[PDB]
Amino acid sequence: STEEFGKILLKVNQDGSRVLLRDVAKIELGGENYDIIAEFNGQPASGL
Amino acid sequence: EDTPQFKIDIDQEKAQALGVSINDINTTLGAAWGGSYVNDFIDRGRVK
Amino acid sequence: GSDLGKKLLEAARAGRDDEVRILMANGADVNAADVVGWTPLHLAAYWGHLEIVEVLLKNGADVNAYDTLGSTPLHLAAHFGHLEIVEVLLKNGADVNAKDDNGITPLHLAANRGHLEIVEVLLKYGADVNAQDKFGKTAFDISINNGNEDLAEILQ
Repeated sequence: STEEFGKILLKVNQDGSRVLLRDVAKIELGGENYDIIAEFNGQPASGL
Repeated sequence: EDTPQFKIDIDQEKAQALGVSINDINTTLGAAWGGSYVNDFIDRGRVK
Repeated sequence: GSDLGKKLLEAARAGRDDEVRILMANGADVNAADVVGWTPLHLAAYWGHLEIVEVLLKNGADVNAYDTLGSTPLHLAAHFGHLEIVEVLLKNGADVNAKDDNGITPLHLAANRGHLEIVEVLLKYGADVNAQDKFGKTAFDISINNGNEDLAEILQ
């Protein structure tokens, strides 16, 4: 899940605070690429 | 049927704090307990 | 390792209520365990079988029995989100502040998988909220790292 990727520990600061991956990035379950967007009679669609 | 298995969780913060890389940890565990195919050698004109 | 004891372990795991009832009548060993050290109560708590947990406790099953790594049935019940079993165990005198070999309490495990209702039940029965594991991390330290807003608010 996105939550588990969020709590990936990149490094620990000198004072003690933790820099997580969600502190330096936005993490969502998006598409491999955003090239193709299909529609069937106007409404959202996919296909083969 | 499912069987009891020994789940071990490597603490990332403690590993980064002591200065122990995750590669060295996971290799030491994997190589020792599981085994590791390193490379080939020639035994009486036969690759093994 | 008796004959009926091994059948009670498999029965408690599968969740066959009718077979467990018959084995309790025949006098099956409630304190019997496998190689890792799991009692029928451990297995019943793990797979979330409410009836068998109740039946085993009535037939003098050890509520505070622990495996080879010090984990009690309350750990397994709290970790895998079984609200009913956690209540039944705590009513029958389950150690709420039970530490395993790693110092992980049932509160830590319930906090990690974000079981909000179970955390409230544990805190009600007197769970030490400031209890630290071997790495010096409390149930609050788990909630902020996981990014759970609801859980962090409860652990005030």
